[PDB]
Amino acid sequence: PPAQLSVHTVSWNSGHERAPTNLEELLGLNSGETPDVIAVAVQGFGFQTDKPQQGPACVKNFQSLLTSKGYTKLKNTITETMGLTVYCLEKHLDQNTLKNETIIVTVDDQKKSGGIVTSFTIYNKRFSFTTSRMSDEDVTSTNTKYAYDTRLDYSKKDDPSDFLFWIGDLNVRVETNATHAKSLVDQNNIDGLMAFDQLKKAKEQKLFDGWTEPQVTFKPTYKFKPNTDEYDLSATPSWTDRALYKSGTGKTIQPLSYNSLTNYKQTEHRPVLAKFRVTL
Ligand code: HEM
Repeated sequence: PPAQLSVHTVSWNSGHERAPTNLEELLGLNSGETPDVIAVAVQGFGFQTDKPQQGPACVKNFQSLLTSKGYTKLKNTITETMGLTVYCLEKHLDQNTLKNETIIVTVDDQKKSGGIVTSFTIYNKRFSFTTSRMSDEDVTSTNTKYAYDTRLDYSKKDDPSDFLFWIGDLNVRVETNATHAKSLVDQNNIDGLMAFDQLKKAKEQKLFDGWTEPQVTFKPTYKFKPNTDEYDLSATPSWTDRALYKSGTGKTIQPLSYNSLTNYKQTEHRPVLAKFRVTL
């Protein structure tokens, strides 16, 4: 059983947009890396019903690229507003010990907000992947708009997972006006603008407790005029898709990279790719 493993995560608030064509870039495979685990999270509208009938393409295209690479799909879970998919190199799996499990948490009577958690064990180490979705107007267990619920947090289990990732649009925004935010973006003062981001506020309120975000060096990933690099300044530019990590058991999780994928411009938000190396 190996000393270390690699994990790629991508999330995208993709809205009504269909999965793209070039998936290699999306999953961070385009420079020949072969991560041990890949998780893909989306937030948007109408995945479950699938009225555009786009389900069949995703499967076809994702399964085509990933199977030839040695990946097994551990689980795809979709709701009306969220999607989470977890892949693992076939070579790591032992059916007797994997304990592959997913819960869905739902906070409203329309089941539009909440989250999804997918967990599995390899080499007697337990991974958990969460995505979540909250609306600004929602009444909530935290009485905030942030997409946290303690049920989705497997570091607050009696037996906390070894490696935990939370990916998606956490409904955390930049709390200042658009003029000032756009000035900071133009100056490339990413840390200056992050000073106004709400993740720290969420944490002062004991949400995402002990969860770390890798250092952010990219400009806000929202809100863009589609197919441009131009901010739509009807909203204050913000970091919407995020990746957070923790360990419940003192295991080292080292971010290698954390980047928006500005090549994917087809919508208002840009997908975010994180790569980690975890020590078992
Ligand atoms: C960038 C946007 C999207 C991404 C990245 C994405 C990603 C994924 C992934 C990774 C899977 C699992 C593929 C596999 O089987 O290995 C999946 C499945 C699926 N997607 Fe999406 N998706 C997107 C948009 C949508 C949209 C707009 C819809 C329709 C409302 C949709 C409907 C579905 C359905 C129905 C499945 C599962 C179908 C089945 O299991 O038979 N997706 N998607």
